[PDB]
Amino acid sequence: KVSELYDVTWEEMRDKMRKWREENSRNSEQIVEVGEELINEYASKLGDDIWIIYEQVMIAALDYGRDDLALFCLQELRRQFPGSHRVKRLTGMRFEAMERYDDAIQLYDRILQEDPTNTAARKRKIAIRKAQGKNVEAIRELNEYL
Amino acid sequence: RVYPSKQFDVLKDDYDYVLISSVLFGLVFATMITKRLAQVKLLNRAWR
Amino acid sequence: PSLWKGLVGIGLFALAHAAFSAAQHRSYMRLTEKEDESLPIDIVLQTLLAFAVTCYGIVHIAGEFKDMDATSELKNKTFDTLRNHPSFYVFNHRGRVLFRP
Amino acid sequence: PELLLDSNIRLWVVLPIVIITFFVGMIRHYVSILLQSDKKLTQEQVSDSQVLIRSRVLRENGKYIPKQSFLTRKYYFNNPEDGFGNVTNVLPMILIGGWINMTFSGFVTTKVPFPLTLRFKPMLQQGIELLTLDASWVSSASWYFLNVFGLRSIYSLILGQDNAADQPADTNKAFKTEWEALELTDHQWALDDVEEELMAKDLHFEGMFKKELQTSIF
Amino acid sequence: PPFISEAAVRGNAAVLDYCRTSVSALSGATAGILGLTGLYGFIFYLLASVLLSLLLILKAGRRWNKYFKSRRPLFTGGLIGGLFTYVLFWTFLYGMVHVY
Repeated sequence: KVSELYDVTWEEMRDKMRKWREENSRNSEQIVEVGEELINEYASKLGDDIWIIYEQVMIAALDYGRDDLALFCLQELRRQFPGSHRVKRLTGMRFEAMERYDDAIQLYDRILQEDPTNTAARKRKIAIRKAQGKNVEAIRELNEYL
Repeated sequence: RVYPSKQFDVLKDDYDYVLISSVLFGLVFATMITKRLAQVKLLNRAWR
Repeated sequence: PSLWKGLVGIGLFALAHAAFSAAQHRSYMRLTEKEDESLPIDIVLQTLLAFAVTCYGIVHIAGEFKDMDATSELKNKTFDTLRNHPSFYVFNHRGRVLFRP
Repeated sequence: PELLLDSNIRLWVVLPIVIITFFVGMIRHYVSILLQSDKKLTQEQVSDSQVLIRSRVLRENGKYIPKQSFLTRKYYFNNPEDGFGNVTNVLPMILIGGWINMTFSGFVTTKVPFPLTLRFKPMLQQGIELLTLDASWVSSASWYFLNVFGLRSIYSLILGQDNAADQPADTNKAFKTEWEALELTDHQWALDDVEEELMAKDLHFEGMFKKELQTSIF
Repeated sequence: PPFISEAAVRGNAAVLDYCRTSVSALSGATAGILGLTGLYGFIFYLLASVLLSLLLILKAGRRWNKYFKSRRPLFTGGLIGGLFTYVLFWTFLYGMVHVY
């Protein structure tokens, strides 16, 4: 996008991505457009700022129906951080984005078994319940979590 | 010549420059290594 | 912009040069054993000017103030970005169908 | 002045003390960060803490909701609920002071530019053995301690926040304390006369239609 | 203001502390360089402090009530540690220059 309908430095792109991160904007197309270029052409420039961008771009690409970039980002994140719990959550989200709910449920149950005081797994299970139209079960589980 | 008060005015003739340089370099190296280790630990703790 | 860094660097360099000049003058004077205590005026002017310039430059880079009113940054916030919950995202909609079904 | 000093002592005894103390402080800060702590809490502890915070927030800000809801929440919380590491921080300072006293003491270091009394002399001249020397002249150990004490602000400035320097109990007790504190609070609505305050003056529609509507990103 | 945000006031306090510490250190350095000694030099310190406050006004400008409740912290804020740093740098540079 640099010298392509716009004239901005990599710092400007980083600041725009950070601002889009602070307020929960869900414009997936623009986020993907900026993020793929930032990952490709300026990977070495960002010392330690690329992991949060990886996560954001993976989520946006999953929202945009483009799974190759999501798989690439997930592979990079898994290689960098072995055995982390956020990467497992991202893998579960990728699984459930392809209508494979049993694997995501077992993954989240494994996460909860490893760490009982985790919050994101319960929220993702509630999201899985909501995705199938089961409103009453989702409301009950959210009430229990609250 | 005599010094009644152990010559408090002139630096001693047995000063070890090499030890001073070595300890300074070691302090700098330890500072750098500890900074790197602390930064990596914070980054790894942030990402669980 | 970035000119204040250059200004403060120039001020620090000038102060260091004045310090070296004063030290050299004192060392020379102690040789001749003159008890007149002659401090050149140009050195005083240079060091005072450098100190003033450096302080003025460094007062402009400490940052910027922010309003203490809690309801000041929400004047532009809208409900479009307030209803988005990243923890409860679901990817079952028509966005997948529209882009490469 | 009174004494004539060798420039070599200035070049080789003054600066190393400052460099050593500066980098020792930095190393102490980084090491303290490296092994600060590792704490784990069970679910009941965090749940009870969140409940206590919620009760405190209710007590503090119940004046922004209708009184019926406030008293409905106050009927709750009363019947059902409330009633049912350093060794490296300090020891290296003394160790480094002793090592510096061992390997550096024995000569005049510098002089303060303001007159002092005889009370200052026993503190600033630990190493020298003179008798009638003025109290302005300092030894090496006193200079080291002065340099150590005069760097807190520099550490706070050049480094994040403040470091690199020296300076519930029972759930039932907290439940009872909050129960007793909440019992004497009464609702005082803050929206009784909001309309009259609004009607006093026209709305502030100034400085809202400046600039231009955004077209795209950047 | 009925509602106050702690982050803004803490940031303003941090900025003020940064300015005070840096100006105190620089004033001590230049006082040491000038060779001033005794209570006379102390006067210079006070003068320097005043200068700092004046610049802060130009940084605050008008509508200062948004940032601070009163100018008293802006004027008499942090005159303890700054003095210690001032005297330390004064002694250091005076020993470095006029002695030897």
